[PDB]
Amino acid sequence: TPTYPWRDAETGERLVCAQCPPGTFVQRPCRRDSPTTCGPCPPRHYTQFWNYLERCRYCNVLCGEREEEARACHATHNRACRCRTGFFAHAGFCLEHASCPPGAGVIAPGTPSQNTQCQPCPPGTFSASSSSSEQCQPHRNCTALGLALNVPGSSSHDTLCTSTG
Amino acid sequence: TPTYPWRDAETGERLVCAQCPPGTFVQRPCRRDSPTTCGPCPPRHYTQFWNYLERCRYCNVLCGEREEEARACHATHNRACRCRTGFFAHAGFCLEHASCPPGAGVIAPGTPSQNTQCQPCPPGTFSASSSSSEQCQPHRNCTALGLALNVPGSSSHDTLCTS
Amino acid sequence: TPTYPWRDAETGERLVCAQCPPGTFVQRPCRRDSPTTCGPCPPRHYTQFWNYLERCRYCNVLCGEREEEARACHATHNRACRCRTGFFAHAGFCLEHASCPPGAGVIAPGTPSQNTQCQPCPPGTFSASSSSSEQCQPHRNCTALGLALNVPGSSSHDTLCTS
Amino acid sequence: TPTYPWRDAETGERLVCAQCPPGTFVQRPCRRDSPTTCGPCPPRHYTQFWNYLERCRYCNVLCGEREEEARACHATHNRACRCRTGFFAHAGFCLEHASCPPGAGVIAPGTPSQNTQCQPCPPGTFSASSSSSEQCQPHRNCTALGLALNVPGSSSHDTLCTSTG
Amino acid sequence: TPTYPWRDAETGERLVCAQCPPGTFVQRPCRRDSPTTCGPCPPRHYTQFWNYLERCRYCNVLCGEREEEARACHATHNRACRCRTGFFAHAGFCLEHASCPPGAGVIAPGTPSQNTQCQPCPPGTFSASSSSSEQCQPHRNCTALGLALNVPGSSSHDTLCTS
Amino acid sequence: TPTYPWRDAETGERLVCAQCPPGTFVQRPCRRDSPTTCGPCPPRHYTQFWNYLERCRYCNVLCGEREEEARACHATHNRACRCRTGFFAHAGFCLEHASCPPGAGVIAPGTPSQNTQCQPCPPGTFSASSSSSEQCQPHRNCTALGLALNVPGSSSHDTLCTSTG
Amino acid sequence: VNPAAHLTGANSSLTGSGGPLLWETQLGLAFLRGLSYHDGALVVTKAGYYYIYSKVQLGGVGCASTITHGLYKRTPRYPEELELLVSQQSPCGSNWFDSSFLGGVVHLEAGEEVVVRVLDERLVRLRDGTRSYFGAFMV
Amino acid sequence: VNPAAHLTGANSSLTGSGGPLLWETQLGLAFLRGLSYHDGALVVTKAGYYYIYSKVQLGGVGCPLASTITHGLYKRTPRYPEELELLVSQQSPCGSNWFDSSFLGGVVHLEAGEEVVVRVLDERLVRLRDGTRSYFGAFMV
Amino acid sequence: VNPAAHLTGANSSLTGSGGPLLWETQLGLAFLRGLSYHDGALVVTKAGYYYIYSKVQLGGVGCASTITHGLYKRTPRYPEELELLVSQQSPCGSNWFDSSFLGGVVHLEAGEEVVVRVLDERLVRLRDGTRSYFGAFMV
Amino acid sequence: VNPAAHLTGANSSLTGSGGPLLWETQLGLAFLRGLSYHDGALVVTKAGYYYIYSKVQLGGVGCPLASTITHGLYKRTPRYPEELELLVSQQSPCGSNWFDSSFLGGVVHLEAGEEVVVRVLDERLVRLRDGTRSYFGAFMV
Amino acid sequence: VNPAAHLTGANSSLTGSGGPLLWETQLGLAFLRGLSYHDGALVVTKAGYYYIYSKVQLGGVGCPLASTITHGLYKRTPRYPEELELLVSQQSPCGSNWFDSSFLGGVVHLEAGEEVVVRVLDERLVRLRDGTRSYFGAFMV
Amino acid sequence: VNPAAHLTGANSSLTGSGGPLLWETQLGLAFLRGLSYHDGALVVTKAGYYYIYSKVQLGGVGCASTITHGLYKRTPRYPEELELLVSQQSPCGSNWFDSSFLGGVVHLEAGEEVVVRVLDERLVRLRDGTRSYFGAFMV
Ligand SMILES: *[C@@H]1O[C@H](CO)[C@@H](O[C@@H]2O[C@H](CO)[C@@H](O[C@@H]3O[C@H](CO)[C@@H](O)[C@H](O[C@H]4O[C@H](CO)[C@@H](O)[C@H](O)[C@@H]4O)[C@@H]3O)[C@H](O)[C@H]2NC(C)=O)[C@H](O)[C@H]1NC(C)=O
Ligand SMILES: *[C@@H]1O[C@H](CO)[C@@H](O[C@@H]2O[C@H](CO)[C@@H](O[C@@H]3O[C@H](CO)[C@@H](O)[C@H](O[C@H]4O[C@H](CO)[C@@H](O)[C@H](O)[C@@H]4O)[C@@H]3O)[C@H](O)[C@H]2NC(C)=O)[C@H](O)[C@H]1NC(C)=O
Ligand SMILES: *[C@@H]1O[C@H](CO)[C@@H](O[C@@H]2O[C@H](CO)[C@@H](O)[C@H](O)[C@H]2NC(C)=O)[C@H](O)[C@H]1NC(C)=O
Ligand SMILES: *[C@@H]1O[C@H](CO)[C@@H](O[C@@H]2O[C@H](CO)[C@@H](O)[C@H](O)[C@H]2NC(C)=O)[C@H](O)[C@H]1NC(C)=O
Ligand SMILES: *[C@@H]1O[C@H](CO)[C@@H](O[C@@H]2O[C@H](CO)[C@@H](O)[C@H](O)[C@H]2NC(C)=O)[C@H](O)[C@H]1NC(C)=O
Ligand SMILES: [Mg+2]
Ligand SMILES: [Mg+2]
Ligand SMILES: [Mg+2]
Ligand SMILES: [Mg+2]
Ligand SMILES: [Mg+2]
Ligand SMILES: [Mg+2]
Repeated sequence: TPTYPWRDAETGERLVCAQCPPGTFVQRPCRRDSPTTCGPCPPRHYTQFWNYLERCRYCNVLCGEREEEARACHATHNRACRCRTGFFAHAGFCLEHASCPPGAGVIAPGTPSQNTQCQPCPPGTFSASSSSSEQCQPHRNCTALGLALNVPGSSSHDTLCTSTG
Repeated sequence: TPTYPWRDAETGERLVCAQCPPGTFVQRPCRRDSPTTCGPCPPRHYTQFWNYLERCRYCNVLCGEREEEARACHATHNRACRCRTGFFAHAGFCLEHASCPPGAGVIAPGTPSQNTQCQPCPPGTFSASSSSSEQCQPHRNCTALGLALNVPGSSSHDTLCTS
Repeated sequence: TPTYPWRDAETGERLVCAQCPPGTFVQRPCRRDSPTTCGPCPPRHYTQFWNYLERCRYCNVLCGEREEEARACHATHNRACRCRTGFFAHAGFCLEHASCPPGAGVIAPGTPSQNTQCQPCPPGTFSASSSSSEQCQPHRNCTALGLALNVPGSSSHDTLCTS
Repeated sequence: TPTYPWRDAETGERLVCAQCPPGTFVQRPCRRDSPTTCGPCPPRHYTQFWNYLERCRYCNVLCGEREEEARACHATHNRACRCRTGFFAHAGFCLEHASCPPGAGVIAPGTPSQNTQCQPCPPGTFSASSSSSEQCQPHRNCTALGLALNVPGSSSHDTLCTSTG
Repeated sequence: TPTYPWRDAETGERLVCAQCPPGTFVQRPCRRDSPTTCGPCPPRHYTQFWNYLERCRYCNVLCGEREEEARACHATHNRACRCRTGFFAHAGFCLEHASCPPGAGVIAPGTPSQNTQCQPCPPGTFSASSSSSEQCQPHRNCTALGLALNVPGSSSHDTLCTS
Repeated sequence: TPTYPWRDAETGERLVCAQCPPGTFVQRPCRRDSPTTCGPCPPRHYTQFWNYLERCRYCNVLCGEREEEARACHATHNRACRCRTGFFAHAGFCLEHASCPPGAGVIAPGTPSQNTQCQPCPPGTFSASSSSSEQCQPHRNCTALGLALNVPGSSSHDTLCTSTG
Repeated sequence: VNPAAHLTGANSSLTGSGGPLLWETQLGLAFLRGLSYHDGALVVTKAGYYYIYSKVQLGGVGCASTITHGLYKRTPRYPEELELLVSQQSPCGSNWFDSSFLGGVVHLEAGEEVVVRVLDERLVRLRDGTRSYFGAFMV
Repeated sequence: VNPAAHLTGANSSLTGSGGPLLWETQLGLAFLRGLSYHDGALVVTKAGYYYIYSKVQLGGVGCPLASTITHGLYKRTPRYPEELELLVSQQSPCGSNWFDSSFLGGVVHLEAGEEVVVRVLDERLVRLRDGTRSYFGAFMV
Repeated sequence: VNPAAHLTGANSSLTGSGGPLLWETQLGLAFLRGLSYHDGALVVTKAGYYYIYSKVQLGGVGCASTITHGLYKRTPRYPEELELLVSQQSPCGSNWFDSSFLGGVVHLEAGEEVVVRVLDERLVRLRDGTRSYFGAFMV
Repeated sequence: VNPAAHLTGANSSLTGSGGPLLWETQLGLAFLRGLSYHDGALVVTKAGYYYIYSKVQLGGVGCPLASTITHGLYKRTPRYPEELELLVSQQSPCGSNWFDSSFLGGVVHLEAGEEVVVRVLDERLVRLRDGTRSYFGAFMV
Repeated sequence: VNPAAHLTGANSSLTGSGGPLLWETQLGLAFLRGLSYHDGALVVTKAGYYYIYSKVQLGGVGCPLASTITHGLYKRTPRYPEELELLVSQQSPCGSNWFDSSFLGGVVHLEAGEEVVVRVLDERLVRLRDGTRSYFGAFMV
Repeated sequence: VNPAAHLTGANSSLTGSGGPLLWETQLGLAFLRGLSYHDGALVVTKAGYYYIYSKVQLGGVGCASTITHGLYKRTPRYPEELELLVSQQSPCGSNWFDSSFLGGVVHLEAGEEVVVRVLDERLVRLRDGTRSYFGAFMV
């Protein structure tokens, strides 16, 4: 249990007072016969460590329109923010999740920390839309369907078959 | 087993020949009597799907100095490339993995498709180095060591304690 | 009525034929005996000037999503385009009309050829809004209302008065 | 007529003094028996509203080399600037009026508030010069002139005719 | 005197003809009997090296408004260009020579290949002008004139002295 | 010898004291009967002119990693920096000397004040490398060597001859 | 009679579908001589080596920000397109224009088709059939 | 007691009204000593010369060409129905995403009852984070 | 004998007049085979389909800031030029270079002329007849 | 009486001479209290530590590559025939038309008779508007 | 005696340790009057409100996208094992070679024994020249 | 039988030597019909006028910063290359792509060779034989 020096005001003896734990602060210092009085941190304030503050640190962190509370102001921790759904964090900003264009598909959806991840559509697959969730899907397989090939596909348009063979 | 139309080259009636499977092509089309004859792809060539090509497709893909074969040429597929260790794919280029500067740490390591992801070190933690692997570590806990505080820590420096 | 030179296709002497007027073209050239015969332009085609074309010019101009026909195809002219309401023509593109930010007001509204023009609100005036129409208005006159001044105004906020 | 509170210095009675009108300021406050003495604003100063300043606001506005006085310092109004001829106002600067290149013509000359306005030359018209005043002019009309066409025109060069027909 | 292979145009045995010197070309190839005949380059043409061309190379190089002929067309060389006085060569363009702003002076003047070089005026020196020739001069020495100091100097203003 | 006014502290007479020369400062002012005592500038300080400082100016100039001392701190002059070898001075920075690409050659090597100077290789010469010292060199001359021409040269590759003629 | 063709940008050229571009084949400067057309493809009927070409005019405002413009073959012998000639441009480097031109000789058999694609199609600007086009001739 | 104050960026700082910014006056680092506050204005209670200052942290994604940001300190007096500009910066800092910071300090004479406020046009470019990046203060000299 | 031609950039190529560019027709790489030339225009004398082409080299310093490069037909049957193939580039995005290439097949009759224009002409940089040129051949 | 001053941008501010800027000293917001002024220099009459400050508003159209602007506060003493640099910024703010603002503050010790001036190279990039955007002041601490 | 200090950029300023910057405290323009210093921190010996300030001169060649520079003033107290942010700027000034300058001033209350330090991330972009371009000071108000 | 050829970008195309680019001549879309090849050059064996062409795909990260792409003739009659058709581009104006296309008709004799150069070669990006290529046909 860590300590801070003090002095009885009546006598003058050195004291070794106890510090206050996370979630509290020093409301009254120790005396010869009573220990340090630790107060609970009042709303909107905090202390996250063992400490001897005469007042708690303020929850100073503000969340923008594009952010929500990853953590609330609590007596043991400041508030903290992450980006809302639809957005990710680049360089202190919350940017919109990119869409993958036609010809390319999502390999990882975007998160609060990470942007949409796109590769170009590998052979035999396609994406025809700009989308931030559409993945490269496999071409209509005319031979598996027993049908005749009408127009071959590409990375951005599905293969077309006839309706017979 | 799918099929394609063919005229006999001298008789000229519609025949219905079988296609050739992936890894092969039409060495010789079908006729009156005999089925389609399918040869295998020569080296450096491919057919990924069922087909009636008279010549396999060429494995035309080239990997650059910062790429390696994610798939080799094969009878049934072209070569494909991904970035080497150290680089990631951004706009059809292999860029170097980022370093996270002091005061910020690695949450996700770089990979062939994704850059190193970083963040500010939250309270009670630090990173004192630009690095593409080093993460936000927690401050030395002076109290949990039976020591007094010397100099407080920051997002880029460890808290110090005294004897 | 102007004219053009022509050889007769079998006789080969210089004839001097009449051209065809705007909205028409030469269906059949003149000969020994008969004047030039002029047909009218088919749909989607034009001739704006006097001419001896064997086929009208095609109305080749295309209007984009942010454009409307400032002139339709007609026998005597091509189509032309201008920007739709909301956009103006800058470098062959239709850009959106600007908004004037707070502390500044509209002097000239946007049009198909010109962007919204703005200025700082001069003394004694205000605009509290980003807007592509809202202009610099004068401050509330506390004295001309038999009221005392509460909070003074600025280029972006109206002066306030008390009861 | 708006008012400001005051107090006779001899007696102590509350007074309701008159404010000074645009073009003046309070030189002497009112007293029990005389009204407020309004002074005329001295050169280089002004008051534009009813007021009780002990001194006029200064005409602080400065005009750059590219500007001239839209309004002079006057006792009822600060000085104000607009751009000189040749120039227009974009974003607090005075920029030079653009020229329209060859192939394009002036539809509106530039003003202090507005830049030159150009369209591309419509069919049957032209401009051959970079100019900030030359408009799209109509092509020499060879049929109206009774002359033979020599070389057709374009948006940037005039039609040429021969000298006969 | 080097040589080239030639077939005789009717006999067809390998002959070994002499090339033509710079400033000339092959008016007529060698044969059974006679040496190669070399004509001189017509105007506006050249051959810089020994050759067997049937036509001289054209002096194809053009100098622009900001360039002058560093070498004229000649029988033995093409034209070449350098920048006019006032400009220097940067990326195949002739840019204007720079001015050194106040507080800095010229150490090397501009030339056709090099821009004006500048530097901050060191202590005890000044330049009060933007100029592409004016250099860092030393401050007036008030003491070496039997005068007292009035106002001290700077990198952009001369030191002043009193009577 | 320039002077500064002073006053004897005992009597009160005006004095005309001597200033101190470059490399010194006033340690003691003059008196009626002794001249001004000039002290030598202590390490890391300087005076470059005649002067009456009570202390020398500090050698405040710092040299970056890309710089070395053009001049040392000396009692008569501040320190001064130029760029190290490999680097030149543009706009208060020390930039790396450019290399001339293939097809171009050094006409002047780079200095502390000046960047590498390149022209494009004139006819009959070449450079095949990016280099900050390689100059346009003349093509292998096959006729001077008595050998047959194999492949002609260019501004970026040397002419090749056979090994005979 | 040597096959040749030149198709021009048209009102319906951008379908927004991921498919090839469509073109005008008959009016104005557009024409077909010994080649056919079908839902955006030149269709070959005489086998041979062809110089093929295309130019697209591109434009926009500001900036996935790479544009591919390519010519691609279809054969009914294989269920996927073959890339023939391709460019990547990133010209957004407010307003911007840039043009992309492709030309090259390829061997085509009777029945094979060539088409043009641009990703993202959104960036193609039509004006009048002269800035975006697609053509070929046998050589 | 020499007057001083330092007011910090807060959740309600950006009203969008075209009025001046609001600030925190009591919590964390914010304080008033011999100055008062009202609707974003510091309110002078002791006549004299003050150094006033303000920093605002700006940032965005690209520019809208309206791409000039003004930051300024303005005085209000009850004797004149208009504000007086005191100290003002124009920045066009967006020359993808960007951050810039604008500082203003200077000394002005202020009478009791006069007020000072801080305006940024366009307000939407100010980025609040934690009270340490945008702020407004003064002290008497 | 199949008509063909290639004209090269020349000293006199930029007249500054708003007219077409002029070219060299005889010296160096320039030539005419079954086509004629006249104050900057190729003049056709054998009717047919022609692949026409042009490349201009562009350059400057900094930045009305859009450049058109185009090929245009004249016929004496109509008193205005017809646009055939055109590009807009805005490449000033200190020093800069950019090249514009146009090619396409068009039908030309005996007597019709083709020319090249650039607006603004000021931005064309001549060097040696290899960077700006204009040509055609029948197909 | 604690010395203070605040001098404002004025019509004659930019001499073009290579000398320091000139300022207004009496009108509108400009004032001297226990400091004097002479040819653009503030002139110290009471020895002590001063916080000095200056802001200049810069702007232009494009850059001339000479594209670095220095803004600085410089001291003059009669004991040494050269100026001493005190506080200095370099900005290259032009990275069409642009605006940037440069602020400088700090404490220095000044003797009676010493002077402080403000230099901007290149002077032509300073934009005067109304006395609130470029300025020069000090007060004793 | 009213406390004041002004510390200047020096050869050892950039430690690279992730710690705060170091400064000169005695030579040329640097001084301490009623403040102390220790390992880059100003150390308060007299409780009260201080205006603290810092300028750092930044510059480089291009950006590394890590292209945001933070400059800040941070408080240390012995009662809590973490630093408190006081005043902070973010700049992305590199929008070839560039220079920008960041200034910070404001008033904070400081007790005896508390300390203030200056951090720049990333430190490598700070350009020292002569002690006049990067600096750190304070004085009591 | 009309000479024609189309060579494609290949693995070995950038030698780094200052020499011309090399190409594939046989596999995939590459072919030779009445022309030959030799250490990067098309070699002519039938004299005539040829349309020649090349396209190189360029790319990089940031920025000597001018790129030349050119077609050049060799004849054994003269010990230096002749420039035929050339472009300068400065497209670095982080990632970037740009494509350069050159085409033009030149007269070539039996024995003459054409090659392609790019300075700096480093900036050429190969992908699959469709973005950088070199070809010709007689006209
Ligand atoms: C439509 O459906 C049919 C199914 O009816 C499908 O045919 C299959 O295609 C796949 C892909 O070409 C074939 O898979 C290959 O099989 C051979 C062995 O027979 C393997 O050698 C192949 O190679 C693998 O080898 C590498 C090791 O060096 C591995 O790294 C890599 O994973 C390779 O894939 C491969 O597995 C399969 O044989 C046929 N199936 C049949 C029954 O013929 C066709 O592809 C579908 N078409 C479309 C257009 O989607
Ligand atoms: C040289 O001079 C001759 C005059 O001798 C001139 O001929 C004229 O051209 C104009 C423009 O083509 C013609 O005007 C048209 O007339 C017809 C009716 O005859 C109208 O239908 C036309 O269309 C209008 O209709 C639209 C409604 O849907 C309107 O919105 C729009 O305004 C259209 O213009 C148009 O008015 C005119 O008929 C001829 N005149 C004669 C006498 O033939 C020629 O154009 C001049 N040439 C050059 C090169 O400048
Ligand atoms: C540092 O170490 C001490 C362990 O000795 C931690 O002490 C505990 O902190 C938690 C936090 O909520 C309290 O609930 C407990 O009361 C603490 N200890 C005891 C004895 O009960 C302290 O939290 C640690 N600090 C950290 C992890 O930041
Ligand atoms: C506000 O309203 C009052 C009207 O009651 C205006 O009073 C006049 O102001 C003009 C300005 O030159 C004076 O000449 C007149 O003397 C005023 N009133 C009277 C009673 O004579 C005042 O100007 C208005 N303020 C404005 C328009 O800004
Ligand atoms: C200014 O002029 C005087 C000449 O009257 C110079 O005086 C000499 O300065 C040098 C510098 O090292 C000293 O060693 C000499 O002692 C000086 N003079 C005498 C009388 O001995 C002075 O240096 C000049 N200042 C300059 C060039 O900056
Ligand atoms: Mg997609
Ligand atoms: Mg780190
Ligand atoms: Mg508004
Ligand atoms: Mg014009
Ligand atoms: Mg100078
Ligand atoms: Mg070299």
